Amino acid sequence: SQIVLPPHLERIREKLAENIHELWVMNKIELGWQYGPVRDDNKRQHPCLVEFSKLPEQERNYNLQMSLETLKTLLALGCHVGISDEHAEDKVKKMKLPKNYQLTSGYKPAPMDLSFIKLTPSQEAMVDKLAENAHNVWARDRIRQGWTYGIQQDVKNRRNPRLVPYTLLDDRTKKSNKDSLREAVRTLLGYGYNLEAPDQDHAARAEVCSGTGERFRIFRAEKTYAVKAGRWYFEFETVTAGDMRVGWSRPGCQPDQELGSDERAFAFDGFKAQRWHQGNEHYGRSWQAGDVVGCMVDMNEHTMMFTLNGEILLDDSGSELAFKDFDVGDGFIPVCS
Amino acid sequence: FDGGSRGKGEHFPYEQEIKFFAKVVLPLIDQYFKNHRLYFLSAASRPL
Amino acid sequence: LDARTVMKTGLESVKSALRAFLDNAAEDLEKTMENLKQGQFTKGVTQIINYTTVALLPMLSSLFEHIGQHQFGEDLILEDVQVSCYRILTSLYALGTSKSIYVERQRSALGECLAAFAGAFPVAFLETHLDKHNIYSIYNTKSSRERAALSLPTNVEDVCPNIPSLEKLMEEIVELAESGIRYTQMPHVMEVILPMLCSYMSRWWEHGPENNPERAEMCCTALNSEHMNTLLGNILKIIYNNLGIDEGAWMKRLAVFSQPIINKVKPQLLKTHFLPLMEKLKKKAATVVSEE
Ligand SMILES: Nc1ncnc2c1ncn2[C@@H]1O[C@H](COP(=O)(O)OP(=O)(O)OP(=O)(O)O)[C@@H](O)[C@H]1O
Repeated sequence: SQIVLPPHLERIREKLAENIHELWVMNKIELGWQYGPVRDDNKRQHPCLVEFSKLPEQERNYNLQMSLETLKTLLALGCHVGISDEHAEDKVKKMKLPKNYQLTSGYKPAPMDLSFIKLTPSQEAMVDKLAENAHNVWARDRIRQGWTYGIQQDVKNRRNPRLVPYTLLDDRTKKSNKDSLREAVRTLLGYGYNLEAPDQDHAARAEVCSGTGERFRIFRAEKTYAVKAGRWYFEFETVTAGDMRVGWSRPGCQPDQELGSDERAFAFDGFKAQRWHQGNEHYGRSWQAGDVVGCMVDMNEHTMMFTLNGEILLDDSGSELAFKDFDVGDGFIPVCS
Repeated sequence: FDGGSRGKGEHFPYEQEIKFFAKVVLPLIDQYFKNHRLYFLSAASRPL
Repeated sequence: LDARTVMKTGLESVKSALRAFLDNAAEDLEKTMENLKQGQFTKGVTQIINYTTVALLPMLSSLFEHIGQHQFGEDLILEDVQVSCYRILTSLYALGTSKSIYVERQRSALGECLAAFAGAFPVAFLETHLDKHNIYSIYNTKSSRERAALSLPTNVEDVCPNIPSLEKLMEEIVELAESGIRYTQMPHVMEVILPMLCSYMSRWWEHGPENNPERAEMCCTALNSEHMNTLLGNILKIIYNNLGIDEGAWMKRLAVFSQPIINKVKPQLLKTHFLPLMEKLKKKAATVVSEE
């Protein structure tokens, strides 16, 4: 609502709307619909075959605002507006289609072929968001009509399986409207006004948000199983690769603090390839999905070792000791975050 | 300086200009770029 | 340097300047080699040679090491960049093979710059049998009309006539190994050929079918792990036959350029194959020569 149409986009826009309704009635003829008084699939006929003036003014109106709203979405997504030269637009490219493809309309069905224009990958990336926005517009319109999602379409209860997020939208209708949007934007650029794609933002959302306030869970053995002397081994299997920490913790370890942040835990974060005890250093490499981490503690000389699929993980230097020196204290138990 | 080096007069009007350049501008380039080497190589491949 | 972002987004004068950089470097070492080979008898030429050794060898070596180690540069090297690179390789290799007292001073700088070139250069120039398969090839990209328009030999062999073929290079290095000749007679082989062959095979390991058996005979280049075992074996035999005298840090240079090959070969292949060098370290304990 806040944005307005610049005069250049407007006086190219009336011709854009003409071309769009033309392409609509010709896609209507390759789908094969004919001219008739009433629209019906069995009769395979449709009154909107004639040009916009003879075409029902109601449908002419709807074509026109959906075109203008689409291009306002183009402008509102941050598309770099620009023109190569007005001569390119003044030299509109106007082939003839074959006689069989010719229709009742006196003018030609396809003045311009998609062949000589090669849309930029950034342009298809843009038209992806354009399809997202068009689908969302249709969806809110149906919600305000009163429709709601249902696996089976029912006109009585206003149920539609198509009222789903576009990521889950059906592939058939998805690609149909998607190719319609292909050709719409391709004609927009090829008619003369070469809109430049917006900046391809490489910023990663990082998925910082999580369910509830809890951000990690700490799994540990019972405090009574603490070991104060001897050599011990246990394994950690990483089903999925991500932010996990495995190691040995003292029985006083807090369940709400990260492992290794305090002095009560000795952990290895392979996601960042880091050891964790009162801070983080660089230790070992990263694990992948399915990797198994074996944790060794030698409570005789107070050393700790880690493995990744068998091979010893090593420090920044050549030392294999993750933690050379620590007090026995009250013992250690296996722990993971 | 190439023009004046072919000339007989080897007096350089911009001697302190090039003194500043060579002994300040050049080393700060090296230090800055070795300190932030990763900053340039990072090319939307998400390092750091 | 950041070749990706420069090539996809860059202002045209910067583009032209970055091609002109290595074009000027190319003509620099071309005139340098021409005037030094013409100068069999002894100040402008001396200034050019000094500038060459001081800067051109470090500039090209550092740039090309960066390109090779970061494995990118493919879109950086396009029309006229390839031909600049072929002129540079022809000159540097032809003079690293030719023997002169002037070269014998900075042989090693050449020995490490030529190796960096081999890693950075993206088209298989040792092999021409299946070279047409390689899409990056300026021959395939540039098309017949432009290849006729450009000052191109129109034959891949004619592009680099001085350089030898890879298969005869490794059979001759095997022959030299079994002959056991000293480093003194023909040093050039063991300071340039070995580094370039190891850097070449190291870059094109994954291009070879041994990593991707698919698209068979559509492979750009053909190479095998057994060829690598032969290479490592005859390198060890070179560092074997050549222990008595002459010592040399070129031991350490060839070891560091062969570090990739011995790292990427399997440990089971390391066993029973490289234990000779560990036991020779004891066998040459009385000797002063340094190995590995
Ligand atoms: N309000 C309307 N008045 C007249 N014709 C209409 C109207 N709405 C749609 N049409 C006609 O129907 C065609 C396509 O219908 P539309 O895209 O609105 O269907 P839909 O309800 O979204 O379909 P679906 O069953 O897949 O959910 C239009 O091109 C036009 O010819």
